[PDB]
Amino acid sequence: NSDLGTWQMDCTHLEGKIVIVAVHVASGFIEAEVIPQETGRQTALFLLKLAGRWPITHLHTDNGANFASQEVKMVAWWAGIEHTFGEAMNHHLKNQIDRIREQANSVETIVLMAVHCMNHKRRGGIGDMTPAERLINMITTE
Amino acid sequence: NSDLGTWQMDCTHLEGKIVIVAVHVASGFIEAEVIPQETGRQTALFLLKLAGRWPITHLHTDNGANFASQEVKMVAWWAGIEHTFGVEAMNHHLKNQIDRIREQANSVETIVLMAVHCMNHKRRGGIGDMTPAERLINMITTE
Amino acid sequence: NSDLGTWQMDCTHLEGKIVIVAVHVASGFIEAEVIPQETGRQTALFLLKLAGRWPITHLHTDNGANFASQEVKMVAWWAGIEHTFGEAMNHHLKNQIDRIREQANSVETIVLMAVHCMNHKRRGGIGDMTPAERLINMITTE
Amino acid sequence: NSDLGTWQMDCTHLEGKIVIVAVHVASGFIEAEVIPQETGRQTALFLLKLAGRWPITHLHTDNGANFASQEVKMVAWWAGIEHTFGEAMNHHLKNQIDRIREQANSVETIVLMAVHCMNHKRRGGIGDMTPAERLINMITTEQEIQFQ
Amino acid sequence: KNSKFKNFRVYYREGRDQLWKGPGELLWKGEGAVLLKVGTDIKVVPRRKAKIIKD
Repeated sequence: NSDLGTWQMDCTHLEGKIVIVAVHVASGFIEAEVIPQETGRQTALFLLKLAGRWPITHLHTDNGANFASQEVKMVAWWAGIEHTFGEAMNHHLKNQIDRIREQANSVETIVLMAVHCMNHKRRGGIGDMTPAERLINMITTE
Repeated sequence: NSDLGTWQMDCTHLEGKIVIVAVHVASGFIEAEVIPQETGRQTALFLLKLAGRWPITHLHTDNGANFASQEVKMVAWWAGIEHTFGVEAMNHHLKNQIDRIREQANSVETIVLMAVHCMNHKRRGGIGDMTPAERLINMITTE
Repeated sequence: NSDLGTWQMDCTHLEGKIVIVAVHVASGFIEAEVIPQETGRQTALFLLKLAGRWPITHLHTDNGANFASQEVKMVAWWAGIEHTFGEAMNHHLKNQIDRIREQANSVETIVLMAVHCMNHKRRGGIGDMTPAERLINMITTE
Repeated sequence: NSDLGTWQMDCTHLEGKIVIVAVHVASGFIEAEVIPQETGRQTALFLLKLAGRWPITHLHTDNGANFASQEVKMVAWWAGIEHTFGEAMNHHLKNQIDRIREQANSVETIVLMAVHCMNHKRRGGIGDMTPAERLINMITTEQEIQFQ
Repeated sequence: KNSKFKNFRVYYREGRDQLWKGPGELLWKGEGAVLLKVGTDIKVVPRRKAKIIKD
């Protein structure tokens, strides 16, 4: 069981381009964008932006330039965000991209639409509330 | 009419770079980043990247990259933004925080981030203990 | 985002009567009255009336006989003010009159009626803060 | 009495002039000026000027042809100040002026000059608020209660 | 927020004289009064005869 602080992320490719995704395990919030290179810099940069916005108190990833990354340590320290060695939500990401593929050209605009949709598409699982409405709630509940 | 979702955008130049800021008016919650060309497509992806997370109702700005930009036109039509009647100093405060903390990290891109964290998650109040990140959720999650 | 005690004194007429005005620059709060004539006395005397209640350190102002009154200077030092970098507010108080413009017969009363309403027109650049509710919060944190 | 919205309007004479006065019962915030005539028009026009800036709600007066006019009726209601008909921080008004009387000629200018000195002069310690600074500490404290 | 401040000092000023009545602890919960704990003794007071201050 997670909590309102724990998050996870990974970087899959998307039609040539590389994409770093990060989802708040507690609800089903997906935050993602595209990064020009799978470096240690770009990863830590996606963390810095994340932490200044949401209440992240426990990150989680696999391993390599994303994980260990001196930048990702120098950034996790600055924001008190820990790390765990080491989810399958990018399979949804892609599944939602083709499903909406013709709306805009670039991948740099497709993955943005995909999230806007996975954050704002209600369902059940004890909740009418959209994936966004869950997070904005867990944050207030606390 | 709105009093929960009107956000305000504008752009600055910092250490010979362009910084885009989006401040939720009735809550002073910041969101800033360094966009390469100060062109209609970067303003659009920003606006969008933003709109797909917080229930942004309305928006406001000057003209040029923000509004003539049909790229923004489409991306504001798609999600449902809007711009009408209503000074921006958040840049001044954002630049300040950066100033005070410029030493911390080399990259301007990385420092506008640090400063954005340091403003949001930093409770100065105004008849309320809470940081703007908490001021936001308070309203945004009030109904 | 301006400074705690930096005011700005306007001077306009309406319906025929002179209306001195004083806007707390950073909270937009306003102060106004229907002074008899544009004499130095009336401006100095009004400037003496802000200082009695609010912290006034600086003062943007027209370079007419506004500051060009021997008397205002005489009062500038007595309290501790200056002169610096100086028509929304007047034109706001003016639009505010035109709407409540029936309640009271006169200007002497309506320009004051107006100011009551303007100090409690809830729109706030951050938080519900009205112009009045704005300076008081400004001052306390001092 | 010390209801945070309570203000009292005494009316006087000084040097042949007429000095209207208003005290914030819970602190010491004196507000005063010279009114060319002792009349409701003036007393309404003053209460209004007072109503338009302080979180006032109770005006305690002492029932005289002045503060019982229709002019002060309209204003009071219009701003929502329930009136209740019936010298200290109005006595030292005449006093503290004498220790100013020379600084400027007119009673007008002199009574205003008086409220300045009067409003910014601290009291003792361990709660060392001047009149003015304390008023804001009292108003703001109400708000600091919040609606959590 | 669940954790109220308590940096408030409230001296219950009634009217029998102008003798400041030792700043009690505020903990009011209502409207027509002012419940205030002094040491251990909790004292509800009619709004009109109370005075709260901060810091």
